[PDB]
Amino acid sequence: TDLRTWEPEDVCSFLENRGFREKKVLDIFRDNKIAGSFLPFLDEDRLEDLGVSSLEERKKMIECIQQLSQSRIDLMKVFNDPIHGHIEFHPLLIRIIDTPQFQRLRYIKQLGGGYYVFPGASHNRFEHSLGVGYLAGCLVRALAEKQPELQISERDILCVQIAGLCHDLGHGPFSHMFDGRFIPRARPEKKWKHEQGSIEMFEHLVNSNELKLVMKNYGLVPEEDITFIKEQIMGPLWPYKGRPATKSFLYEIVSNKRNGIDVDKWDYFARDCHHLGIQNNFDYKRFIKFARICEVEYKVYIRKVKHICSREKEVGNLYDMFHTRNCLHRRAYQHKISNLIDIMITDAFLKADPYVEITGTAGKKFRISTAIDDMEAFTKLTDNIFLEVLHSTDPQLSEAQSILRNIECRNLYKYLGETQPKREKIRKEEYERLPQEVAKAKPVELKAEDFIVDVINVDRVHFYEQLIRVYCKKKDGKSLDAAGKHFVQWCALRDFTKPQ
Ligand SMILES: Nc1nc2c(ncn2[C@H]2C[C@H](O)[C@@H](COP(=O)(O)OP(=O)(O)OP(=O)(O)O)O2)c(=O)[nH]1
Ligand SMILES: [Mg+2]
Repeated sequence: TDLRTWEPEDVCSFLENRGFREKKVLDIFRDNKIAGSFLPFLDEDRLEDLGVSSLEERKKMIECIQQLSQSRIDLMKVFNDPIHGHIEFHPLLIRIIDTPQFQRLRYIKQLGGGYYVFPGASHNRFEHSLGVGYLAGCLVRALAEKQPELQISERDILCVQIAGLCHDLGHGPFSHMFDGRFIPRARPEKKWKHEQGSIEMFEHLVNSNELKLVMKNYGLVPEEDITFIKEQIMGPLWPYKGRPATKSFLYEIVSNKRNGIDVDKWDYFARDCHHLGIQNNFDYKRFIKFARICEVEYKVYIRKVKHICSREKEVGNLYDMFHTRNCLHRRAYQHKISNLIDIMITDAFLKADPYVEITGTAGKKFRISTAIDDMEAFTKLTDNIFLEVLHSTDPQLSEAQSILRNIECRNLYKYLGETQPKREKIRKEEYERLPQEVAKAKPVELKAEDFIVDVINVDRVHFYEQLIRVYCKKKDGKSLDAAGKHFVQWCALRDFTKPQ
């Protein structure tokens, strides 16, 4: 048979009939519910920690496990990715992957409104998350072997991979629109980051599916390692609790907001380049091979830390990466129409928010805007909500539908143009005023609602602006002229660049 089929007692019988007949050791296996599937992932040290103090018995135990048909490599699962080719995942990762909480990422478009501008961009967070997991695994492995002095363990590697998988667990419908346009607009009081949702949903994931025990049986320590995983996704003497300062570099792998060089970016750069039809000058495989940990000292008392570093002559590689970063940002991410569509979807959601019910834990009803407060509600919240509204028979959503029908018939707000501030910038508070200002600025009645102003912010490593787009909702010719010249005058008044 397979070990996969084996209950814990089956493993106990196997162990007995293979010579280990001492009830204490069998009790170990019954107690931790070590079903067969775990066996090929057991260590001498794991057997030590579980509590067999027979320095030779552990060896013979593992020998028995080695003799078996099915090995470690025989219980990996191989995904076929067009970005990364084939991809092996350790079974725990699969257990995490195969949950409602995670599978939900199949139904959230990576580029959100993007798909409605770039028909190639049909890809969702699911496959990108897989990719990030895999890449995380690659870099941590490479550093582990090249420098075994680092004491990087299997455990660490799995935690890094899991952090990888789950960095985007907490995105809402249409990805960045939800956490960047809708929630801030619907819950201005609340500060919310998709990462917050990510760690909350991971906590939910492991608990709804009782993977806490499973993690233990694969050699993780849930209490420590879950905090490690969470910390990697979220962020912050030594602030982190998940790992000692001696293992600091691990935190630079999955999310590195400092210098913007991490495996999340690598995957979605490559992937988005793949689907948009853009050629990506950056070979990450070259990066990982020439990646080494080495110590850095900055004097503030001098501080000494272990950062991830790359050979100095692989600086051209980074020039290639940052071009691609800019290339994507310029052409695709801050695309004037994509963002228009995100704005319209948000606008619809806002008008649908009051009436759409989404049940969470104990069946408490939540609104689209508040589902983020209950993971068991948020688990149900996906892009599909777009179509649910659009197709609803509830007549309270007529307002919301009509906006979505306009998206369908390509009847979008008309784009008056872009502008730049010559100096200074616009206070995050000052935003709500802007549609008023444009409306009120005279060169026809034009309400402040008839305008949207879209403010956009354009935005180290170690070796060994503001854009304003104005859209007008009213789509008739005369109002369009009036609005255009309103915008021009508003630009002139604030001493802004001559519109596009
Ligand atoms: N488990 C899983 N596999 C997926 C998913 N998406 C694509 N795949 C691919 C990867 C697998 O290599 C392929 C087959 O996996 P399955 O567990 O469904 O069946 P398989 O034929 O590998 O039998 P096995 O479980 O290895 O005995 O499906 C997913 O969300 N979950
Ligand atoms: Mg990502």
